[PDB]
Amino acid sequence: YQLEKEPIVGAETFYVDGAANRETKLGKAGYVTNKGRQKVVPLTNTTNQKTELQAIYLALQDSGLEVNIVTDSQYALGIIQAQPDKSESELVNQIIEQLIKKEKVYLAWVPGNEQVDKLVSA
Amino acid sequence: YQLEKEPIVGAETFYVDGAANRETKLGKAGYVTNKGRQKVVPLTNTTNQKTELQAIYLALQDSGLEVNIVTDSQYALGIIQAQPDKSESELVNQIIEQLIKKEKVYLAWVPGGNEQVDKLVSAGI
Repeated sequence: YQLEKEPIVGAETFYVDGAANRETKLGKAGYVTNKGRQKVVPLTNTTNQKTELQAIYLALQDSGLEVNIVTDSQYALGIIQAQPDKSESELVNQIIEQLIKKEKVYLAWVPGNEQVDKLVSA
Repeated sequence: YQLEKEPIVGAETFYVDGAANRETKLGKAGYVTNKGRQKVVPLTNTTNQKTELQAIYLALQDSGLEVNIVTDSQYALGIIQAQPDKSESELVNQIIEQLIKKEKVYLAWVPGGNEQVDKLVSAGI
């Protein structure tokens, strides 16, 4: 897989996000696209970091051969930009699988996303 | 397929809904379930009825061998209660395939969570 170097114009954009409870250990992973498409999946005994991976997997599954995805997660960006072969992470190997089956994917990090944010922090 | 007659204990209840712009033929379909799972899909060239039948389908697809669905569509209630074999609509045929796959499914009609879901399908129509 290759990552695009600039946005795909016309492709649907997913503002993926994810949150978890330190104490309850529960979370939400979801998204929101510029087409008004949406999704929230409550998670059990997870971590922020995994919710954010969860986020990015959701959007990879729901999307279309050419996609643009927007996280605020540095942790997920690094993994993906490294382009692993395989990982000991199951969730990761999954994403990895999803990226290989796409024609064009563009991912971007960012500090809209507040939309998905209110959403995930239930 | 056979419809249960009471809400199934232990199964997640899906509050399904759909809505379309009568002029633009723009619509949304989706659900909100008691476990906080949600979904909204943007639809093209559709009616209030196709939107509603789509909401059900989505629910059927995202749930598991046992499901409680609660709709406000009498339209969808009656096709589904009829226990059709086959129908002239693709959509419907897909719904059926799902119903058949399910272990247990209770479908109810209402005219709470159903409001959360309204607002969501309703935003942009």
